[PDB]
Amino acid sequence: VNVPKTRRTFCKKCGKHQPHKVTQYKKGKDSLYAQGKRRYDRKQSGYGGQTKPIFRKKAKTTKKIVLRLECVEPNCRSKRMLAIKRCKHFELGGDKKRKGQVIQ
Amino acid sequence: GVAMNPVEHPFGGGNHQHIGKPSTIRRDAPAGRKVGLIAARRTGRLRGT
Amino acid sequence: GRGRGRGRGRG
Amino acid sequence: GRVIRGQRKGAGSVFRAHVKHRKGAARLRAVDFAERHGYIKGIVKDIIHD
RNA sequence: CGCGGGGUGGAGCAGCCUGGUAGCUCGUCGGGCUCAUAACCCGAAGGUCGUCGGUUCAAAUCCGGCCCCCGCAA
RNA sequence: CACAUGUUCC
RNA sequence: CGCGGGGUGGAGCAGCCUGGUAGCUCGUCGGGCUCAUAACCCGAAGGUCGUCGGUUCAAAUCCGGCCCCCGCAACCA
RNA sequence: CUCCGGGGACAGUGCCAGGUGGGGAGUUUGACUGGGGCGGUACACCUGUCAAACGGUAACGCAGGUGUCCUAAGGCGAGCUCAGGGAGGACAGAAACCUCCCGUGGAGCAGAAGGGCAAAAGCUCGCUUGAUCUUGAUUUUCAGUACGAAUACAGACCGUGAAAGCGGGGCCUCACGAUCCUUCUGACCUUUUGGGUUUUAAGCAGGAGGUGUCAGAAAAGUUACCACAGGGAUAACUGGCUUGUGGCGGCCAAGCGUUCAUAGCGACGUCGCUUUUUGAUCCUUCGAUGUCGGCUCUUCCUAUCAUUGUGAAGCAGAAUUCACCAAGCGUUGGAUUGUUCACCCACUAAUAGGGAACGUGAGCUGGGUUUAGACCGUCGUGAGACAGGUUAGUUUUACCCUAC
RNA sequence: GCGAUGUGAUUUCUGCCCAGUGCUCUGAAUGUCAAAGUGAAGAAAUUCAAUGAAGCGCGGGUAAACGGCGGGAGUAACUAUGACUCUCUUAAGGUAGCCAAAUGCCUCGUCAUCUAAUUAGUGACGCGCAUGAAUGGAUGAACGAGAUUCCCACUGUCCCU
RNA sequence: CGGUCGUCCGACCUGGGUAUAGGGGCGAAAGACUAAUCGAACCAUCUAGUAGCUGGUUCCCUCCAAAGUUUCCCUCAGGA
Ligand SMILES: [Zn+2]
Repeated sequence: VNVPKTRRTFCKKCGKHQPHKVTQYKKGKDSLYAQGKRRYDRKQSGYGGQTKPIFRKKAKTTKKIVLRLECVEPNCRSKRMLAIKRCKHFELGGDKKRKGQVIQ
Repeated sequence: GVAMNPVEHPFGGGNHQHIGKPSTIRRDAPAGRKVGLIAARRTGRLRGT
Repeated sequence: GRGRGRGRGRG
Repeated sequence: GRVIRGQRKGAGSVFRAHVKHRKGAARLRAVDFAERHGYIKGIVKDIIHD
């Protein structure tokens, strides 16, 4: 799908529609000192081999695309997540199409 | 080792008298496996020097 | 395979 | 799971050398003042099969 | 009768999935070189893509029913 | 660096 | 998933670096040479330098975002 | 002043870290299945049918589609009517473009199918992001539990239109995911421990990273050296049902048969029989009914090979066919192959077809299938596999009852 | 000499292939890397950056290492086969030998012999499903309580008891 | 056990002593032998190991009285 880099939508902190800068959400780095990671590392330490299951049966080939909103107001700077139905194609503000021109 | 049984030799077993694996073996191999041509730099009929 | 026959034994 | 023939030769008690009728250890003469500076004369008594 | 696969200048080939331009080896034909053949040089043609239908802006390209051949299922 | 070969009669 | 390094004339690589420079080989065509296919020399065409944004008097070059490829190292929904 | 020499701050040892590591250890090798395996997903959805006019309703039933795609193919507003056909006009023809008429949809709506739609839900423009945030209730599968999808609402902030209104995605029926863990976002929020500050970490709420075996284990094979609990719920054999297949027999008669359809044949259809063939099913048997042949022996059937009694030929004699009664009596010796089957030699009156748990292993044999040892060919990295060949491979018991 | 292998006397040979999986060799030219140590930011935990061995990635050797070693067509003057030629492909496309074999489905392959009659045996033919060279090929004097075919003699195996 | 068989001067047979002990030994190699037990010996213990799988489950009378159907589960001989 194609989505624009700007979108005027509702803001949680402001309480009304304001324009928002639009980009895709990315998974951050896993913290080494998280509670489950510290629990996993202490459990994985010592003998016994792999203690927790490892997922291998990868079935689906797509992801739910998430937009990372951005309040353009200089004093708001509110961020929130927005979900869109799954699609293999994704791009930001590209090739706004016409309606029936001469293609080649 | 081919005529031997597979429990007592790594070359034994099978319906035909064959090795089934490369006879040349590294010398990093452990005991009970380092069997055959140990660390062969050149394995074949020697021609010349 | 269906079998061999029987070398029974003491039992 | 069975221990191969090559591994069984290290424990001995079967594959040890048969040294019952062997005449002894074939060594050279031990070093002393004679070897280091001069020489010593030795006689060949007999020649035997090992 | 079933599944996987191919058919294309005369013999073999590429080019399709990502359609916008059909190329090449041998071969046929004409001329030159030779007294003549061969070899070599110059020039030109030959490809409805197996059939039907749909699609896309257009079908060799994507899809479905059907003919032949290679070996397979029983 | 290639120049292979063209049935018999006088 | 991370690191490293690469995307360039019709094809390949150079130039990137210490920013002003887009060159060479094969290939297309033309001319000269050969008995001629070849060989040899010159000239003409042949690049948004993978894409976008920012920096700079000046980047294909410096940085970030996106696509693809190779190597290695990984893997608790 | 080191016993002599030779090495020497290097071997080597202890502890960590990385590589390698079926040598060794543990474990796994999904489910449905007209046995199992193989092939497929009927394992998660949706459309028409099955489906017997509420609804629901099965099979590895039939025809199909799906794990998407869309910054618009979403939301309003405005303006038009499509497919097709006819008639005309230089290029222009069957169609390139213009004009007129008919045109209930025969077009199109993102797609397979169904429903629905004409001043629109279709085509073209204008503006926008209701594809935004937050409580609840209900429907759909349902246990009336979830997830997903949807339906009416409520509070905001909006878009659009002059406005009534419509919109919180796609005209509807489908396109998706629990716990735990991780990541992001939201707060003048809570704890971080005896108190205070700041990192950090743990909390609340809302999204995402997936389990397709789709209410969600982390998972390769072989055993012919195999083992256990079981299963006739489930296969190989006999017996049962069926006769698709095989074999056998009638009707019609178009014709062959020199002239003649039925002396003898006989196309196209059509009606039947059989369990001496193979298929189909799993009803009986897996706390065992000894799984092929050959030898020997008893009896039975006729769909009659020979012999007997008879009829008809396109039967001069002779010979040979066809038809009826007819199972009384006979149906051989051998080469090859384990063979069933099959072919050949010879004789004969003829050398017909079969059943009795595909008669018959406490009657015989062990040649072959079908253990464990081996050889060869193909396949597999491998252990090993082969309705692929070759070789050697323990055939137990009556003295019980019945029958003779 | 010891240890680990493969084949299996004598004679005659031991064809080609390192593309794959193994084995082995070179390397600061280095693409990667853990611990430890070094430097920097931070109040510190912590984070970042360079360095960082072996092993791979790269480049050679090895098949008496595991193993493997093609297909589609036309072509001499009767026709056929067809030396020969064209062409696609891989690392090589099976060379010397051998064969219906313990290896061949078709198959009880075809020919000759053995028989009155042979799916048996022997000798040849090779388009060989799927033969083939130390995963050894061919050969086979002597020998084998190894597996088959035929002949003389011999006999109750049998006629037929 | 009988007849018939292979070998019988050397890789021959055999007594006693001794050494190798179980995931071990040993094997001219058959998954063979290891005290009638070998594809992992025997004894004791964990152990009364587990079994969705077979078998069995003990006196009388009276009253009431079924289901093999929905959904889910690596669920199909079983459970909720
Ligand atoms: Zn805001």
